[PDB]
Amino acid sequence: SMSVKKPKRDDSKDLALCSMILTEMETHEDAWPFLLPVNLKLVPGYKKVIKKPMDFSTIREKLSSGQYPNLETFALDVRLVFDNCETFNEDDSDIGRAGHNMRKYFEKKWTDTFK
Repeated sequence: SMSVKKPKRDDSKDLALCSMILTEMETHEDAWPFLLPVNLKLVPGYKKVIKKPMDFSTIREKLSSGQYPNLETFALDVRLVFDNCETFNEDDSDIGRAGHNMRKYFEKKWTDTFK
């Protein structure tokens, strides 16, 4: 409340640390379905069904240009990538599997880096 603050968590390395995590996601061999925006002209259904498209290259641009106010908003966009993937792809497809693998990979790095 007013003039009553919890002790100040050092957040000065968050930008760099999210960038490293994103680099490791970019270079994973199962990143391929997630590197670029889904082509909304060429993939029937995508535009209407997926209310908020997200991908690594878009996250990378937002990060680099100061569009994440804090590390939670960054984690929300990463998770959105995988939530979208699950909405549109069967679990038993190459892309469905890729999404489950990448989410697991991301969550571990997140905990190890910040929790």
